[PDB]
Amino acid sequence: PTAVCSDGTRVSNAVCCDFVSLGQDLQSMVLQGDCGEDAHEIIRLTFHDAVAISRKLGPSAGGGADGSMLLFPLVEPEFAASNGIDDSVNNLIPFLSLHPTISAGDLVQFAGAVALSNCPGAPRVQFLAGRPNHTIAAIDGLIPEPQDNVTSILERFDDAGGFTPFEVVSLLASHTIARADKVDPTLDAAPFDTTPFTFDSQIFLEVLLKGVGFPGLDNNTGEVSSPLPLGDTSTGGKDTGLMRLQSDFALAHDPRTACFWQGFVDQQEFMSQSFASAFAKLAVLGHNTDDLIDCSEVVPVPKPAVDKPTTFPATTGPQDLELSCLAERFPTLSVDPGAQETLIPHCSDGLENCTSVQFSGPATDSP
Ligand code: HEM
Ligand SMILES: [Ca+2]
Ligand SMILES: [Ca+2]
Ligand SMILES: [Mn+2]
Ligand SMILES: [Mn+2]
Repeated sequence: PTAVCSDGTRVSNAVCCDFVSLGQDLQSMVLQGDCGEDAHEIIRLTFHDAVAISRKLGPSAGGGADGSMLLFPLVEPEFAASNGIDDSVNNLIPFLSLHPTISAGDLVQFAGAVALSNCPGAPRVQFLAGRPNHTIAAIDGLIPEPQDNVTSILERFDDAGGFTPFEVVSLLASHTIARADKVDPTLDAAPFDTTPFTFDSQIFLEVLLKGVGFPGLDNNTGEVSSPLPLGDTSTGGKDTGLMRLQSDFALAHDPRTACFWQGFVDQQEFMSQSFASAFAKLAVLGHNTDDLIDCSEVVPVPKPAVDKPTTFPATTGPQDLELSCLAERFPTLSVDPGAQETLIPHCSDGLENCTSVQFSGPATDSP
């Protein structure tokens, strides 16, 4: 039956109420209301946790969205494909004992939903609760890597949960709030779009620009040339230049995915809704939803989409596009004024000096 939570939220099931205090603690202790580093890493973790499941190999290969990354932190986080996931894992582990009624699987997905809510333009995602509190570690080899080709990526997502090419591209809207710490051993927080604290369609536009250089080294696995490689890190600054992943480039130009990729350019609501639908499917891999309860009402209302239109970043323009989609014309968009590349801020407040919460814990990472 219905009930009302301590914060006034109307819920269809009183067991949803335990998530209210969890959300509050996730914000006060880790996320700090920001679409920042810790939020981004936690959203990345929802994917690393959930995608480790295989129809063809059967249940023993992995239980999907099951908290396996938190419950066996000495196994999957140290597989090569998850290098760097230790930060999010170690940040979430303490919540298992602080909120002992909430399973690890539920914790991972709820933390991702709360993190998304901090990002202007992000959808208010579905949240179903009730994932069991026990599992085993997944096998290695189930997480796509940025050097993988589109056939491989599409097969992996299809085998994980029957995701279509459209749903894959939709999920990759997440790269609108993403940066890389491990791809280039000389760079920290190399952003994938010019607005890494805004859940917008800049990623879709910017991957379609011609690459002209690299923000760091020119030969990292899984990395390709960037259209906006300039940063201030050569003089000690923290505003790393923009990085492009091979996989994002490949998705943007493959015949199976290129029209879906371009279709999100300057289509904020379509992008956010499409991401939401695919992400809800991702969040329940390893579960029959009949065995879960709807606690969507305790996901915070997200920060609204920004007013700013989708635009070409300074020094770029439509003449720089490499287009592959015949089915839809690329829209006419304004160009941001400026003669030199605009530094991409390291922090959501526009500065370089922000710091992030990091708890110590059992998961580790490699140089
Ligand atoms: C083909 C599939 C994917 C590939 C190859 C891929 C690859 C990557 C890589 C290489 C990084 C940088 C990690 C680092 O070096 O620090 C990254 C970051 C990230 N990924 Fe993706 N990813 C994929 C799909 C997804 C999905 C489905 C989601 C979530 C729905 C996601 C969310 C994120 C987020 C939020 C970050 C940023 C973390 C941060 O900024 O701290 N990724 N991904
Ligand atoms: Ca898992
Ligand atoms: Ca963005
Ligand atoms: Mn790290
Ligand atoms: Mn990171």
